[PDB]
Amino acid sequence: GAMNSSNYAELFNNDIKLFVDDTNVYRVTVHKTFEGNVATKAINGCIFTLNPKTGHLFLKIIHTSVWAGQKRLSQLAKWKTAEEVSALVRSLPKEEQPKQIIVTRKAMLDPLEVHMLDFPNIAIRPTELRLPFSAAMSIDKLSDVVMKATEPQMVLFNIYDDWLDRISSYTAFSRLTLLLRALKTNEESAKMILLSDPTITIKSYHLWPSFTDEQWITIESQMRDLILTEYGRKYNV
Amino acid sequence: MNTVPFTSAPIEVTIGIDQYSFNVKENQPFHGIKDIPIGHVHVIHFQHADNSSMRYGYWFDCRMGNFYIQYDPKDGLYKMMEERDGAKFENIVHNFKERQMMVSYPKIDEDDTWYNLTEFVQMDKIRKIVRKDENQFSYVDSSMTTVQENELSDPAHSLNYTVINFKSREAIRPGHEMEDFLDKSYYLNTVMLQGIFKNSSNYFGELQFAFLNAMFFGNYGSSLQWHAMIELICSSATVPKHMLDKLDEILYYQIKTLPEQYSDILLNERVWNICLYSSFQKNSLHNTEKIMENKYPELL
Ligand SMILES: CCn1nnnc1NCc1cccs1
Repeated sequence: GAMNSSNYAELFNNDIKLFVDDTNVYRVTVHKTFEGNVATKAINGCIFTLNPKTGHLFLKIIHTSVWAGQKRLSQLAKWKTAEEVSALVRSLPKEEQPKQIIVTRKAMLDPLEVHMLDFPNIAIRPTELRLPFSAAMSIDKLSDVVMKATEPQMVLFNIYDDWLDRISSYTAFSRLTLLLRALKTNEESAKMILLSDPTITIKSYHLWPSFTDEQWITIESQMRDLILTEYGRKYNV
Repeated sequence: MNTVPFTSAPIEVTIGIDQYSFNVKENQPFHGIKDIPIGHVHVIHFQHADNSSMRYGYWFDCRMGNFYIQYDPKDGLYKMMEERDGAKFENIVHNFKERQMMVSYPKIDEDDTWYNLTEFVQMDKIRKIVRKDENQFSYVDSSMTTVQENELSDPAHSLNYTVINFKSREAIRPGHEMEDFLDKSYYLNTVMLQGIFKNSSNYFGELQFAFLNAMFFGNYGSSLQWHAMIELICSSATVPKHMLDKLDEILYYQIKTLPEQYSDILLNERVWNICLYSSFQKNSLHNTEKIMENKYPELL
């Protein structure tokens, strides 16, 4: 059934699973027309498909051309997501295909179930967690590849960099979700924290800075503060 | 006009004949039902006074044989049987009509209700949903499950309705996933109407039979089937104009006939609100929408 606080450790067991987040698939800027009406202009999007155990991120870039001449784009976007996730699963060797796919929004359940009918053994699950994966586009290198795309494109990342050399998947996921929650709550401050110190760099082949274990504890503490703070600044507490 | 005689009525029982019903007291002198209109299927059904558990009954057509009811004290129910000896049955039933031990099927001449509820229902199709080929009549009760229910456990006692499943490969063409899920016309017109049912009359026949088993026996899987068949039409953008017009008549009489106090269990809020207000056919069911709004506005 649904994924929640009670079965959180299942994410890090040895059954292959993927999170699918569709928030950033259909992205628009709203603007005024010459006549004073409102119109949208779409910008490139992405499907965020993540193995929480390994960090492997299948970033399917959604080029604005896929919306050309289509109607009801917010509805189409969920079926396009489901089509692309199904195509990804079919492209993986059998022993790499997930046993479960967890969607971060419940409106993906029927679209993905229908597209995955050929895979009756793959469980499509919702979650009660409020996961911060929409903030993926706050990661500079991910945002950069999406915006620069001139055609549909799949780009592979490890969203944990090399962290699993030193920490467990559970701890890596908790770090990721803390970083993303911070970026979602106050992007400017979160990025200031991550890059305040010029001496700590981002390796060419990484997404996040090369913090030592001690520096990560400091960083993680700072992100928590930001989240509690903003929670005050928002609620006045 | 035909007759279903009773050897006796040994246990107190409410007897239904089509949409009518009457109470027979323990060892009251009851010998049967006369003046049954020819040309329609009928259902004769029972609810024991001591155990309202298990409504049960028999679908039959008097054109297919002479049928009578005898109480079986071992199995504890009123059983339909066919009398092969025509002259004996005629001598037995005349004898009975002379002693006036029969209730008369009480059809008002203005009244087209039963016709309207059974317009497309044919004994031969009933006997394929209810498989018991040694009898010309078909037993149904409250508890029988459908083939689809069993897939999700005794097969010989199942209601073999046509399986409808909106999230199934049968319903969804590869590469038309979104198209076929949001507009079920393919599934309705090609898979079901052209493929399985052959024509709309057979489709409506099963739909009406499912409703009647839901209403008369409280058969839950029949109610599931009725709603699924309605939803499959309402969720199709492309339906023949004659089917929509007939569907509206069919549902109108079903809603008209439903007991007011059973609407809470026999009517699926989601299906009806979707069908009348959200679906492609939201504007094609004027009679049904008007009776539903005036009789069950709460459900909506
Ligand atoms: C009083 C019952 N009776 N009287 N004379 N014969 C019978 N057998 C019962 C029936 C057999 C077929 C229909 S009714």
